[PDB]
Amino acid sequence: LVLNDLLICCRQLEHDRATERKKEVEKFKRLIRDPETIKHLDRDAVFRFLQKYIQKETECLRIAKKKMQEISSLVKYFIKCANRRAPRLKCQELLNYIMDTVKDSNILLKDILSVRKYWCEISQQQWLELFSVYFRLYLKPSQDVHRVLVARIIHAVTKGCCSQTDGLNSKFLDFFSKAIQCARQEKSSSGLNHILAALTIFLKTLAVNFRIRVCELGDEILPTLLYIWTQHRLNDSLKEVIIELFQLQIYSTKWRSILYNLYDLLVNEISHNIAVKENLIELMADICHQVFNPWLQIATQLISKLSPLLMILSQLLPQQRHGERTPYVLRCLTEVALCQDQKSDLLKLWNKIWCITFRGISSEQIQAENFGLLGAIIQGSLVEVDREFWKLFTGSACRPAVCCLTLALTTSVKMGIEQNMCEVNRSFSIMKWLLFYQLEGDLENFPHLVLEKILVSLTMKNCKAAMNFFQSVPECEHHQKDKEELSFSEVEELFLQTTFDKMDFLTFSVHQNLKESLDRCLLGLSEQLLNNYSSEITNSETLVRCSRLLVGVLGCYCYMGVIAEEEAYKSELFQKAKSLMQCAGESITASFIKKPFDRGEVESMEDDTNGNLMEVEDQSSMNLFNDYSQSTIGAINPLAEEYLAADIRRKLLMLIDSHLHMYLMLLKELPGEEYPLPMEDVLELLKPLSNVCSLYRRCKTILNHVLHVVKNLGQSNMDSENTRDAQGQFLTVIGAFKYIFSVRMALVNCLKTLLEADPYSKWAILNVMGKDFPVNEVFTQFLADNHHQV
Repeated sequence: LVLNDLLICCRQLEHDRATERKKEVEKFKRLIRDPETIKHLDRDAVFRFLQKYIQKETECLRIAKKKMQEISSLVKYFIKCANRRAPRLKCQELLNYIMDTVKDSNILLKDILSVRKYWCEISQQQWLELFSVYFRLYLKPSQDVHRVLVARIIHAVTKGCCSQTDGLNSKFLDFFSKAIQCARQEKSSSGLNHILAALTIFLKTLAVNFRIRVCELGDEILPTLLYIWTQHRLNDSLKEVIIELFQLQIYSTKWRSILYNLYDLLVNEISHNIAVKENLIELMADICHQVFNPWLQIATQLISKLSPLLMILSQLLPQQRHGERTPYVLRCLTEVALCQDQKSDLLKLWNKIWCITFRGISSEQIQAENFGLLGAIIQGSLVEVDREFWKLFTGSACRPAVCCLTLALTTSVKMGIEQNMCEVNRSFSIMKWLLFYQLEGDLENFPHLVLEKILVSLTMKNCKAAMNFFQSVPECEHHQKDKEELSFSEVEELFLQTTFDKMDFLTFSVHQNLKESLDRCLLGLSEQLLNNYSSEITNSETLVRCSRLLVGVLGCYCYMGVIAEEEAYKSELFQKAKSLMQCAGESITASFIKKPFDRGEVESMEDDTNGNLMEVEDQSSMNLFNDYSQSTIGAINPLAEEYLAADIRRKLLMLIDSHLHMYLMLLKELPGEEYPLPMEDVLELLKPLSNVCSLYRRCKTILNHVLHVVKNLGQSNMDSENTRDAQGQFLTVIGAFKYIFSVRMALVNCLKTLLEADPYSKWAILNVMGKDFPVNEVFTQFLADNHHQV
């Protein structure tokens, strides 16, 4: 029984250090079926599970003592231990894997499973986390394992994943990485750890980060052979240095302009054609990181010279157009020169927009270029791109009227539907394009239309010229495809509600206007059973159809609240059960870092299906929004994840978005799951998402508050281990009322404490709330709080 493995444990006793060469497999023989090794080692046979590993670690001591294959059996049997591993099997997976660490310098038998098995501890702890430093020091040294070299990130992930762990500026790794900054192996993976490096400015000086940018580029920027790990610092440089230099601008340059020159050099390191035209944004950013922390002429040459500079440079047009805006007129020449001159058409989009976007940039010549040279495009006035982008890119500069015809020619999103709003931006209240719009109604559906039927009334001036016409045309479009299969299924036709909310509300829209929209309601009732009954593949056309369902009341405005009113309230319960059927039915439906994250993602990585049911969960959240037609039928459904898991934890997550007494049960439902979360992952973020719904929920609430008071211990009784979501709690401490007791209607000293220790002073935020509408003693307390602040 339990001693059934004791023979394999005797075979493990005969798998012991010298005799492992024989009975390790014999120990593994009953461990092949894993009686009391995986399975009943869940019990005291965990010792045998430990023996399946620890004694397996003890197996290779004199077996592998030359006999590297005997340690491969240890590599195999400990794997086999963790392969079987119905029991915990983390015990030697800590120590022996720690005994397998950079301290074991590569026998490669230990290193394989070290980064391989990390995931749950890479999820849990690195704890130690300084071996990766030595391992990065070893990765800097002759021992190179990329997974291990990237493990310094995964250990930093293990340092970040369940455990949040940091410190020494990761210098033990950073110096190890500074040892890798010049020459080392497994570099890009060793540079995969640069995230922990990238984090270092935090709780620290980004000014210390600001000037430190100069360091590795000599063997990195100059010795450019590996670009893979290098870009990591570039943004940190761009940010913790160059945005810290943009903050120094707010407040290296030396570490900068030289590297910026080294980048201005690397600007040339970009070959161009369009294939070499890609990443110049980073340069365009670096340009925005050089200009605005006035070089435009070199680019005014570099974009005047032509893919090799220009596919780099004409694709970088946002550089000063975005990182700055309304810039100097030195390109008002390029506003001609390049207007003569792909990336240019991109720049043409980028600049013509930037031209519309520039306000205060000095010329009428750029404006003449805008008038003429864009007018030349406004003359050319045909592209899939420019006529979509670059034309509207200057199309917004106006809102030209030569398009009063092109308005009628706008029948057949970005090219088709985009300027219609800009046209609706050309008119507050020719005029016959309603048919062209009805022809657009025979054309577009397109996906762009979310505001369009709302925007329809903008130029309509409530004229009602097409009022039945394009509307029946939509009813005819509702006929245009009339089947169970209907494309642009009425979410795309739901603009009827919008135009109704436009016509009836923004100029009724729900119940009265439903007459035509009934076909749309039907066209929205069309595919409803098709997948839900099918429970078949490719049901996310409905998930795709949840986007007009993702167009809600959104509060209210002229059609804005009215649109879903004109739609969702207009048609609500009919497919609800069909979706509820789809709901409860589909209710069923660097690397060690990643699985650790996937372990942190255990809900997040869990269900890749029921996306439509997730969209139904969205639609249920939209049904939760519909609460603003059997709502409680949704609330009925809500027990589904509450019944549970992982995919259900994936599902139950949506609840954080989605009675308070009932919520108290959901709060209860969560609380079990809350505990079921070892919860050293960040889902307390999702908890804040719930906290809003909890607030939205927040008698039974007292219990729910008591239920909430549970989490009020959660890292507060931890009083540690998080330093992450605590804000949302103090945020959630707005208006509220051990770790759940003193803070109740107080939260303060914790927050006060939280201020200093955060990302340092990350917690400063909430103080508004304390004052938010404070009282005299509260002011006194807030004043008194300044002591805790002090």
